[PDB]
Amino acid sequence: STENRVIDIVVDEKVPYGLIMQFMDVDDSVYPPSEIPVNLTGYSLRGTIKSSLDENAETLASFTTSIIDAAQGAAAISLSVADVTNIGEKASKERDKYNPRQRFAGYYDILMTRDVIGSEVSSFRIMEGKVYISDGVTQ
Amino acid sequence: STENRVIDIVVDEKVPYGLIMQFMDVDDSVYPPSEIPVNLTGYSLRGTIKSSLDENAETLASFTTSIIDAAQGAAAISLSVADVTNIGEKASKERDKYNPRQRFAGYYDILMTRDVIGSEVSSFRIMEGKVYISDGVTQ
Amino acid sequence: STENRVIDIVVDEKVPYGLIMQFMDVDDSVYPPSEIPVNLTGYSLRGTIKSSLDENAETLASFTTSIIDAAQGAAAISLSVADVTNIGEKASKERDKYNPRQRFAGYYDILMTRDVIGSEVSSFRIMEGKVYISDGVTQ
Amino acid sequence: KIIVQQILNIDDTTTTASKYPKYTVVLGNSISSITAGELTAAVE
Amino acid sequence: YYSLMRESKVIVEYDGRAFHFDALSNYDVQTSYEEFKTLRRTIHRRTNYADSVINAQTPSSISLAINFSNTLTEANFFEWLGFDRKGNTFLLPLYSNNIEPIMFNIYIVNKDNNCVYFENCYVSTVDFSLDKNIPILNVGIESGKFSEVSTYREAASIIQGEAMSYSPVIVSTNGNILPGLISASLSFQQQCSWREDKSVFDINKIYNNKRAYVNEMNASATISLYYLKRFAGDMVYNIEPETDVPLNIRNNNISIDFPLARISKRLNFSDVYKVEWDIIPTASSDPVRIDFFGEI
Amino acid sequence: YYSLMRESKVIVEYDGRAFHFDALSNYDVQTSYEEFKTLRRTIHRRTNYADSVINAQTPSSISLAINFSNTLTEANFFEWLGFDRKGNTFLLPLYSNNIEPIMFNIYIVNKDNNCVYFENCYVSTVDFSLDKNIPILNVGIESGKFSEVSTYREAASIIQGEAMSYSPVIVSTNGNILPGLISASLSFQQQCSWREDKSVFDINKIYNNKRAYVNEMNASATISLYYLKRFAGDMVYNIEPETDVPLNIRNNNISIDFPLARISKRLNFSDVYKVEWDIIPTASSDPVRIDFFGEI
Amino acid sequence: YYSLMRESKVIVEYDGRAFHFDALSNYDVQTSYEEFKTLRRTIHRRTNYADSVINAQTPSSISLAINFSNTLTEANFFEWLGFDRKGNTFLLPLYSNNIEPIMFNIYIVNKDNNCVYFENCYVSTVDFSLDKNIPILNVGIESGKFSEVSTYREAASIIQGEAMSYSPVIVSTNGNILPGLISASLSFQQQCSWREDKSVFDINKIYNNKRAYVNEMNASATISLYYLKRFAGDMVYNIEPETDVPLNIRNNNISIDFPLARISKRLNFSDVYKVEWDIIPTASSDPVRIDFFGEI
Amino acid sequence: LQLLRNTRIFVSTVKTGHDTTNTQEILVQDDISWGQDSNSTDITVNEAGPRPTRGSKRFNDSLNAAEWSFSTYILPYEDTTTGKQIVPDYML
Repeated sequence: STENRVIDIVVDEKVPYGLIMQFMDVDDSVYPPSEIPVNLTGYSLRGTIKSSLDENAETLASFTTSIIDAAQGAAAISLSVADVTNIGEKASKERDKYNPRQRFAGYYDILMTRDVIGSEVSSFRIMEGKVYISDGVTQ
Repeated sequence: STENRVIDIVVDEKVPYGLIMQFMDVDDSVYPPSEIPVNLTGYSLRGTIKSSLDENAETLASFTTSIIDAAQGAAAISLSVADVTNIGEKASKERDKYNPRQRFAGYYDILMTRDVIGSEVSSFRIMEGKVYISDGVTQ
Repeated sequence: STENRVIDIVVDEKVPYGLIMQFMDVDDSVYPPSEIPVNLTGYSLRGTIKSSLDENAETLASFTTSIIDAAQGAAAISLSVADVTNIGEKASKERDKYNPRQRFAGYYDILMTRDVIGSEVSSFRIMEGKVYISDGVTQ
Repeated sequence: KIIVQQILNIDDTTTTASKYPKYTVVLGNSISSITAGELTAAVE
Repeated sequence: YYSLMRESKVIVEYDGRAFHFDALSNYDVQTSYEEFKTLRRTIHRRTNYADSVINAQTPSSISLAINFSNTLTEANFFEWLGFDRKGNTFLLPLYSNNIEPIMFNIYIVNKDNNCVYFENCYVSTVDFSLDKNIPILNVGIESGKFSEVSTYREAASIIQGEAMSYSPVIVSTNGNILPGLISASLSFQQQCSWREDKSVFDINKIYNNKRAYVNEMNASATISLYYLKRFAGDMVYNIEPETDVPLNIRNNNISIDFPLARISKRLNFSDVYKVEWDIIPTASSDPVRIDFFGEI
Repeated sequence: YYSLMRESKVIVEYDGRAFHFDALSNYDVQTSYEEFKTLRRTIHRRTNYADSVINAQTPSSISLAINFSNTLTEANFFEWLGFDRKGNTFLLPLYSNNIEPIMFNIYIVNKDNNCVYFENCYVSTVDFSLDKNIPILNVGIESGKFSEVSTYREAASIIQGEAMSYSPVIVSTNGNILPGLISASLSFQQQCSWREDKSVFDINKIYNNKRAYVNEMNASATISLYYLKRFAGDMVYNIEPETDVPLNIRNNNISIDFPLARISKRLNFSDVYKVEWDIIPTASSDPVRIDFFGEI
Repeated sequence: YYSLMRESKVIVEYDGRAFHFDALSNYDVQTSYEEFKTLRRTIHRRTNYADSVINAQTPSSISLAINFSNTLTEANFFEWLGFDRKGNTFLLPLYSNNIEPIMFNIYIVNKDNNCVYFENCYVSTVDFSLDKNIPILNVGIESGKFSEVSTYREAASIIQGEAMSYSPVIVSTNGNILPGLISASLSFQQQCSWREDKSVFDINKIYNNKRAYVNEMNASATISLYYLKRFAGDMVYNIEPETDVPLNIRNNNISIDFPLARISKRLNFSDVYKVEWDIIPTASSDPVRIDFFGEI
Repeated sequence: LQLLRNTRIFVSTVKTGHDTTNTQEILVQDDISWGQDSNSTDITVNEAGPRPTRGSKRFNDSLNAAEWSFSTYILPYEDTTTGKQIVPDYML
C-alpha cells in the first residue's frame, strides 16, 4: 500500500498532549497478509518542533518519549502543558477556513533509532508532518 | 363514457324540421354492457330557441313535442315551416368558412320533465346547443 | 392524504337544484367493505353563498336543508328556482370562448352541528368551494 | 416519545386518535339505488 | 451531360394510364445489389483472396414528400393503398378481400433520355400532420425491381394542379370543439412481406422479388394539447382513458372521422403542462371516413 | 386557466409531516397507461380493427435537481434512502435489516387547485459532483401510482432555506493533500424491484404496483486529475492500482470519508495527460461517513 | 512538471532499430485494468460492501494519423502489416506462411523522463483516402502490455522527412481514364485474435496477453463518381456489376493496382446523381501492387 | 441631482472601522462607469387553431454580477513618513 510517512497533528491549548503508537510487521507472501507485533526492544525515539524548515528556525518544543510495552510494540510521546502554552503563544493568528479553531504552528519530526546489534546504531525518519493548535474557550 | 349533453342543430330553410330520439338505459356491471329501452311513460318535453343567452333575448320559436312509442323510448320534436321562415329572417348574414351554406341563428334547449311518482314533478336539462340554418336555392 | 374538502358546484339556471350526502363509518375488515350509516338524529346543516370573501360581501342565497333518513345517514340540501334565478342576474358577465354558458357566481360553505351541544366542540366545516351558473333559455 | 394526533369531530364524541381516516361522506345529485319502477310499485 | 434533381420528374403508371405528380416537394431513393462471399481458409493454402458473386437486386425503398393539390389527384394514393372509394369519399373496409397489394409502376425522368424505371411497387405508408405548417404528405413505397431506360410514357392531362390555400385545424366530438389544440398527426399503413422465391433454377441468373402478401393495415393518430380544466372538480377532461368517443378532425379542405375510438392519455410537466392523446378505432367501430373538398 | 412550471411547487409528505423543498432548480416527470392489444386475423374475416384494453398505470420515474440549502433539510433524502442517522452524521450500515424500501408520498401543487398526487414512491438514486460549479444534487425517484387531486397538505415551517456560498473542493489521504485536482463525482443508489402482483382477480379493474423489494445498495465515486510525478523514479503516484487507501473528500460544508478503498486507474493522453480514479470501498472497510456543516 | 501532447514524441522499435515518426499529425490512446467483483448477498448477512480484485491489463487500442513523408519511412508500416517487399514495391502474397503477426514495440516520450512503453503490439489496420485533401494515413494498432518508464532508446537518422507536395488523383482501366471522379478511399487489414492464456497458475499475479494469431487479411476500396453516360443507349457505363476489370489508381507519388477486380455499384439520386463503386479482388487475381515515388 | 463630476471614489479592505490605512481615496479621469443589470424571462403559449389564445407573461429571474471601470494617471511619489516610493493606488 501507499508508503505514507506523513501525518499532521492537532494539539489543543491549555491541555497536555499525548500520542500512543503500535508497531506491526505485515507480510503479504500469504493471504490474508499476516500482522505481527514488533518486539520494540532496544529502539529509541526523538523528535522536535520548530516554526519553519529553515536552518535557523527556533525550536518551540521537544517530545517526552518512552517505550510502553516492548513485547507489544507500544510506545508513546507527549508534551507538557507549558510546552502547549509556548506553542499557542508562538503560533499564527491566521485561522483556517475549514475549521476556524485551528491555527498553524510549525513542523515536526519523530526520528527513531535502533542500537540493537553489535553495539552500533542507525536512525531513520519514520514520521513527519505539520502541527496545529486548536483554540479552546474553556480555561 | 363522456357525459356529452351538447349537440348543435342544422335546420334548412323553406323546409319543416323534425328530430326523433330513442332512450336507452345502459348498465356496465356485466360485459358487454346491457342496453335496455326506457319505458317513456309519464315523461314530457319542452324546449325553446332564442337569439342569445341574454335574459332579455327574444324567442324565435318553440318546439312541437310528442311521445311516439312509450314502450320503446321513442319521442319526437319538430318545427313548422313558418317557424323556419322566422329563423331564416332573424339569423345572421355572416356565413361559415367551413360550410358557406350555414348561418348562425341562436341557442336552444330541450328541458325534460317527469311527473310519474306521487303526483310530484322534476325537471332536467337533457340536451343543449346552438342551432344553424342552412340556405337552400330551391324554393 | 387530505380531506378533499374542496368541491365546486355548477347550477343549471331556471331549474331546481338538489344535493344529497351520506355519512358512513367504514371498516376495511374484508374486501366488500364494512360501511355503516351514521345516525344523524339531532344534527343540522347550514350553508350560504356570498359574492366575495369579505366582512360585508353580498349574500345571494341560503340553502334549504333537511334530513331524509336518520338511519340511512342521509341529509339533503337544495335551492329553488327563485334562488338560482336571483343568482343568475348577479353572477358576473364574462363568458369563455369555448364554454359560453358558464359563469362564476360565488363562494360557498357547508357547516354542520349537533342540535344538543357536546359543548367541548359544537360544529365543523364539512365542505367548501365555489359556485358556477350555467345559462339556459327555457322555462 | 411518539405523539399522534387528529382533529376532534363533533360526532365521534371522544376516543383514542388513530392512524387512518374513520368516517367517509359520499355525495351525489341523485339516488341510483332506487328505481322509479320500484318506488311507483311501492306507492301503488 | 449531368443530371439534376431540380429538374427531375416523376411519373406514376397504372391501369394503362399515367399520373404526373408535378407538385413534388422532395424524394429520396437508393439502389443496391446483394452478394454472396466466402474466404475458404484451408490448411493446404490459407487463401487471402475472397470468392464472391452477385445474385439479386435489393428491394428499394422510396420516399416522397408531396404538397396537397387542388384537383386532388393524390387521392389515388389512398385508392392504391387499398381504401375503397365512393367519389371523393374513402373508407376502410372492416375486412378485406385482398391478398396481394395493388401493384403499380414508376418512371423517374430527366433530360437527355437519362431515365429510370421501377417495375413492381407497392405503397407501405401514408403519413401527414396538420402542425401549424403547410400540410405535407409523406409516402413510403417499396419496389422490387429497377432498371435504367431511355424513354418514358408521356402524361400531360393527369397533372397535379395548384396548391390549396392554408387553413387552421379543428378537432371536435359530437360538435363539441376541443380547447387548446397544439397539433394533430396521422398515419395509415399497409404492412406487407415479399414472398422469397429464389430457387436453384435461378442459379447464374440475377433474381428479383416478384410478389408480396399483405400482413396488416393500420390507421392511427396522435393529438397534442395544452392541459386545461373547466373547474377543479371536473371529470370530463380528466386523465383517465375514455372509450367509445366519436371523434372528428378537419381543415377547411380535408375531413377525417372515427365513429368510435379509444383514447390513451399521456401527460408531460413541461413548462406549460401538455397532454398527448393516442387514438385508435374500436373493434366495433364503423368505417372511418375521409373526405376532400376543393377550394374555389 | 393554464399552468406553469415557473410557479409550480413540490411538497413531500412522510411520517405525517410535510417538507417544502422551496429551492427546487428543476424537475421532470411523465405518466402513462399500459394496454393489451390483439388484431385477431381469421380466415373467416381478416379483421382490420384491433381489440384492445387499458389495464395499468406505468411506474413513473421522477427526476429532481436541487441546490444545497442552509438548514440542510435535504439530508432527509439520505435518511429516506436508508442511511442510518446520528444527528447530522450519516452512515451506511454494513448489512441492513430492511426488505422494503422506505415508502413516501409526493404532492405537486399549482394555482387553481390544479394539483397532482403521487401516492407510493421510493428513492432510487442520489448523485452529485463538485466540478467547479455550484454543486447541484440530482435525485432519481420512482412512484407506483398517481392521480389528479384538488388539494394538498400545507407545509410552511419545514421550508428549504437559503443556498450555501461556494467553496472549493479538497481531496486528501491521511492528511496528505492531493495535487492537481480536476473533479470529483459521487453516486449512491438503492436498486429495487417492484413485485408484480397482477391477478385474475384484477380483471376489469385498473391495476397498480404496490410493493417493491430492495435488491442492492451502492456507494461509488470518480476523481479526475492531471498526471503528475514527484521525481522520475517515484512509485507513490504510479499507475498501478493501490488498495486499502483511506480517502477523504470535502468542501467547506460537506465531508465524505471512505475508511478503506480500492482504486482503479485509467490514463488518457489528452493534450494534458489526465488520470481518472475509480473508487470503491473494500469488504472489510468501516462505515463510510458523511457530514454536513451550516455556514454562519 | 506537467506534460503536453504538443511536445510529445513517438518512437517505434523493431529488429533492434528505432524509427522516429517525426511528422505525426495526431494520436489517441487509453489504458485500463480489468477487475473481478462480487457482492455475496447472504441471508445471514445481506452484505452491502463488494469484494473485488484487479487481475489484468486491458489490451490497449492505439490510433495514429500520419502525413505522407518524403523518404517514405512509413512504408515500413506495410512491411509490418505483412506485405512482402521488393525495394519500394509491396505485394500481397496470395497465401501466407505467417501464423503470428509481426510483433513490435513502442515508446511514447516526453520531457522530464516522463515516458511510457508499450511492449507487444501488432498492426490491425491501415486506411486512407485521396479525397481532395492532403492525404492523411490512419493506422489502427493494438498492444497487449504497457508500463511507465524513465527512459527510451535514442533514434536520430531514421527520421520521417518533409511532407510531399499535393497532387490530384487519377483512376484508370487499361489506360482509359474515368470521367467525373469525386473520391477514392482505401483500407487494408490484418484481423487477429489474442490467445487467452490466463491460468490458475496466474492467481495473485497480474496477467497480460502475450500472443495472437492472424485470422484474416483484407484489401478493399470505394470510389465515388458523378453519374455519366456517353450516349443514351450505351452499355459500358451502366449500373450492372462488371467483373474481371483491371483497375489502377494513382497520385503523382503513389500507385495502386488491382490486376482483376469485381465491382458492385450503388446509385444515389442526390441533387447530382452519384455512383459508388465497391471494389474487391477476384479469387484468381494476381498480386495487387503498390508503389511509392519520391518527389524531387 | 447627482452630478457625475462631483463623484469621489473611496476603496477599503473593510466595511467598518475605516482608517487612513485600510481605506484609500483614489483619483479618476472622468470616464468612470459602473452598474448592475437584470435578466428577465418571457413566456408565451404557442397555439394552433382558429381562435387561439394570445397573451404572455414574464418574470424577473436573476441579476448579473456588478461591473465597474475607471482610469488613472500613473503617479509615483515618496511616502512622506517613510521615504519609500509608492503610488496612491498600491492597494489595487
